[PDB]
Amino acid sequence: KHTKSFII
Amino acid sequence: KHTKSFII
Amino acid sequence: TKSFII
Amino acid sequence: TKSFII
Amino acid sequence: ESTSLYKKAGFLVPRGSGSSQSVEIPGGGTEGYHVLRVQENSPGHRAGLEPFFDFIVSINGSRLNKDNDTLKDLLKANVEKPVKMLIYSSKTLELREASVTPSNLWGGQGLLGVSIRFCSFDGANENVWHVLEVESNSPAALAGLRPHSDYIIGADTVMNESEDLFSLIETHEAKPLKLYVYNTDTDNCREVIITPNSAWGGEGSLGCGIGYGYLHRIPTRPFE
Amino acid sequence: STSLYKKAGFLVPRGSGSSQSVEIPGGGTEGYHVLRVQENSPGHRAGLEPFFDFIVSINGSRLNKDNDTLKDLLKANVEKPVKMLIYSSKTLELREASVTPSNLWGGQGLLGVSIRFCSFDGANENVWHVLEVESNSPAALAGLRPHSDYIIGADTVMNESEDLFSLIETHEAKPLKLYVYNTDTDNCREVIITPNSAWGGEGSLGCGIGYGYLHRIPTRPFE
Amino acid sequence: ESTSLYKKAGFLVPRGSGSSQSVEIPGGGTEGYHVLRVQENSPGHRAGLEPFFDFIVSINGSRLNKDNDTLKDLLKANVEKPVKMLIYSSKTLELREASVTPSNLWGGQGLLGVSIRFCSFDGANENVWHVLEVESNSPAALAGLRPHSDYIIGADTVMNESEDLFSLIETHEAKPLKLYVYNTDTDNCREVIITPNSAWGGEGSLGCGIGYGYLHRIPTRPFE
Amino acid sequence: STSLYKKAGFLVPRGSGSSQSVEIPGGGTEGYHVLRVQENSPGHRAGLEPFFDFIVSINGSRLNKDNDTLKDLLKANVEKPVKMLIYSSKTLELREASVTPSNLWGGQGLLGVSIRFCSFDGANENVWHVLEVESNSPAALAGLRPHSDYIIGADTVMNESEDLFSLIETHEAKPLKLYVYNTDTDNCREVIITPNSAWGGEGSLGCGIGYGYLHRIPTRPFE
Repeated sequence: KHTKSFII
Repeated sequence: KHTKSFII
Repeated sequence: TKSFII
Repeated sequence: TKSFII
Repeated sequence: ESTSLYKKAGFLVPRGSGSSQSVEIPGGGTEGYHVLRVQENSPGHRAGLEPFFDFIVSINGSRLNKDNDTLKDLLKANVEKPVKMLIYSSKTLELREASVTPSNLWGGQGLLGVSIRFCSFDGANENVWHVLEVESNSPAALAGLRPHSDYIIGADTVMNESEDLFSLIETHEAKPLKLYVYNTDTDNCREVIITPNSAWGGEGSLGCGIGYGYLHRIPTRPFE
Repeated sequence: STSLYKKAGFLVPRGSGSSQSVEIPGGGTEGYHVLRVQENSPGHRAGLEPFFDFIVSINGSRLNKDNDTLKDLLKANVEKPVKMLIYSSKTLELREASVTPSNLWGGQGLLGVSIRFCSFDGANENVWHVLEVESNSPAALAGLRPHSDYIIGADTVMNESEDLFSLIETHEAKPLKLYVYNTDTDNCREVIITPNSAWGGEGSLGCGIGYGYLHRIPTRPFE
Repeated sequence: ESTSLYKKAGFLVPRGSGSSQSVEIPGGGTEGYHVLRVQENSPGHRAGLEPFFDFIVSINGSRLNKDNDTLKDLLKANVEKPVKMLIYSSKTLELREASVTPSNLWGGQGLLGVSIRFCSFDGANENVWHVLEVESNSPAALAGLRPHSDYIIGADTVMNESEDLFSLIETHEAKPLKLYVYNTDTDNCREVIITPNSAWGGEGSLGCGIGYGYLHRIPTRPFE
Repeated sequence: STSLYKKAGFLVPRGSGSSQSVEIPGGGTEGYHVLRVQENSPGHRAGLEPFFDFIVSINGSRLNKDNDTLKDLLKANVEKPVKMLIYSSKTLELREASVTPSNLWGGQGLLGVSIRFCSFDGANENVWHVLEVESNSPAALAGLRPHSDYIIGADTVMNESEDLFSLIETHEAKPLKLYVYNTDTDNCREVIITPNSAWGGEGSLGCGIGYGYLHRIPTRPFE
C-alpha cells in the first residue's frame, strides 16, 4: 500500500 | 501487564 | 514603587 | 541610520 | 560531512533528565507506586507526597516490587497510627522517609487519599506530553484539556502497547481512551476522558498542540 | 482575499486581557500585589496566592495609595484577626480572607508576605518566560532556571517606564534584582542578575525569553 | 462544569489548516504526486515546483490517480519539449498549471530532477513534526537533524502503520528507519537515516525535541 | 550541590555568538546589512541573501562608513560588473560575488536591494520571533503573521538605543515601521505597525514574541 520516493 | 490507577 | 515585606 | 534601496 | 553550520553548546537541564539510571534503591527492583492525584486535606497531603514526582518504594521496611494488596493491607493494619514510607523522587533522584497516618476519620476516598499506579521510575520525567494550543469545541477542549498548563503523563489503558500519546489516538479513534493529566497550577493529577476524531472539524484528532522534550517537561524548582 | 491566513478559535486564560475592568469597592484599580509568600506564615494560612492575588482592602479600608496604612493596620491588630478583600487576576473575582498578623511565627514580617503596590490592570500580561539558559551565563549564575522560571519584573531602582528588555538597556555593567516566579514552587523570589553583553554568548543574560499566551503563568481549568 | 477559567479567542492560522477538504480537483480523486526534493538548476526548479507544498495531479490533461509508470512514460515521450502539469498547492489550496520541459541534457538525476511520492493531500500540512532542541552525539545529531530548522514530514517505510513519528521510533529501535526532512532555510526535502536508541545515553530515543501543531507548522508567507 | 539542574550539550547555530570576531580586510566590523532582495534583480542574480549577508567591500573599497560611496560606485559602474566582498552571519565566512547594477531590469534601484548600514556583530542575535497573532490586533492589521515572521528591527526614527520592546515604549499612539523577515519567502519586508496598549487584547501589538536559540532565523545543516 505505501509508496516510496523516486526521482523523475 | 499494565496496571491502572487506584486509591489508597 | 518598590517591594517590601509585611 | 536608516534603510535605503540601491 | 562538509563543514557543519552547527556547533555544540552548554545548557542547563533538570537533574532528572537524560542518563542511564536503574537507581540506588534499598531492597532492589526498579518499580514502585507512582503517586498521581493527591487529595486535599488528606493524610497523603500532610505527609508531603508530591504528585507525579514521588514514587512509593517501601512501607515500614517492606519493599513494594509487586502490584499486589500489600500496600493497602499494611495500611489497613496500621490505621490511625504512623507508618513509615520510603519515597523516591524523580525530581531530586534522592530517597526520603516520610511518616504518614492512614485513617478512616477523614472525609475522603482512601486511607491516605492518594491515587497511585505501579510502574517504573526510570526516565519517568521524560514520558510527558505538553499540551500546547487548544482549539474551541475540539475533543481536547470538551474533554477538559487546557493550553500550556496541562501535561499528559500517560493513560489508563486497554492493553495497547506502547502507549505513547499518539499511538493511542488513532487506535481509540472511535471512542475514549482515558488520560492522566498533570497541571502546573494545581500541581496535581486528574483523569480526563477524551474522544479522538480525525474528522472533528480541525487540527489533528484532539484539536490541540503537543510538545515533547526539555522545552516541554514538568517544571522543577532551582534547589532541592 | 489574497491572504494565506484565516481566523480560528482557541482557548485562552480568562485572566486576559483585554476583557476588563474594575468593579472594586472604593473605586481605583490599584492594590498591593502579592509576590513572595513565606511558608508557615499568616499569609500562607490565609490563602494568599503569589502573583495572582492583590490586596485591595483591609477591614473595610481601601488601599488605593502606597502609604504606611497597611503596615499600621497590621501593627495595630497584631495577633488579632483582620479581614482582607483580595482581587484575583486569575479568576477576576473578589474574595475575603481572614488573616492574623503575628511575630509568633518564625519568619520575617507580620504576614510573611513580600508585596508591591501597583495596578492589577493586565498584570497577567506583563510576564517574561525564561526559556533556555546557557552554562555560566549571567542568567545561570544569578539563579534563573530554564522554562520553570517566569520574570514578572522589576525592582525599579527607579524612574520612568522600564519593563524588562527596556530595563536591561540600563545596568549593562552593574547589578539588577528581579522578581521571579517559579511554577514548581508556585512562589516568587528575588534574584540579583548582572547583565553583560560581552559575557561570551547569547544576548546579555544568556537566556531565552518568551512573551504571550504561549508563555503565561499557568492556570488551572476551573476555579 | 463549574465556571471555566478559560475562554475562546480569535487567532490567525494558515489557510491550509483544520477543515474538511477532499478538494475541488478536476478529474476527481484525492491523491497525487507529493513533490519532495527539488534539485537545483533542474527543469523542476525552473517550472516553479515548491517542495512539500506542491502536488502534481495532472500532466497534459491526464489525471494521476494511480501509482504507476504513467508520469515517467509521459515525460519520456515529451522529452525536450514543454509539458503542462496541473499542480495543487497545500499552501494556497488552489490549482495552477505550470509548463515544464523534461530533458536528458542537464547534469542531474531524472528528467525533471524532482523527488516525488504518491499520497493524499488532505491535511498534508498537518502531518509535520517540528524538530526542537537536539542533544550532542544524539541519534538525531549524528543522523543530520538540526534544531528548529528541520521538520519531519514523514518516513520511507517498512509497511509500518500508522506512521506517525513516534510509533516508528520504538519499532525501529534496533536499526533505521529512513526519514523525509524539510528545512526552512533550504526550503527543500532531504532523506535522513536515523537509528533510534532509548538507551543512547540521553533524552528519548532520538535525543531531540518534537513539536506538533499550529505553533510547529512549516511556515507560510502572508499572501499568495 | 543542592542545585536541581545540570549542564548538557546541545546543537546551536555556528552563527553565534559569542564566538567572534573579525578577520575582515580593511578592518572594522560594520558593513551594509542586506535586507530585502527584489526578484529578478541584479542583487538576486548575484546571490545576495537577505538578513544573513553584509556588503563589506566593492571593487576593493572597504565600506566601513555610511556615505554615498556605495551609491556612487554603483552609479559609476552601471551596466558593468562589479565585485563585492560579502560577509555571511550564517557561515561567518567572506565571499566574492560579481554583480551588474542596471536600470534595464524592471525594479527600483540599480541592484534592487534594500540595505542598511550597521554592524554584523551578533546580528543573528537581535531577532524577535512573532508567535501567536490575535484577530484584529495591531500586529494582524499591519501584516505580521504567526510563527513565519521574524522582526529583525527597527527603522530607528531615531536616536539612542531603542531595540524592539524598548522601541514600542514610544509610538504608543503614532505609527511605527518594522523590518520583518519571513521564512517562507526568505526575504525582508517593511511593515507599518501602530501600537495601542488598549487595542482590546494582549499587549500593545496583540502578538507573541520569542527571543533566543529557540526563536532564531533557521539555518541549513551544511554550507
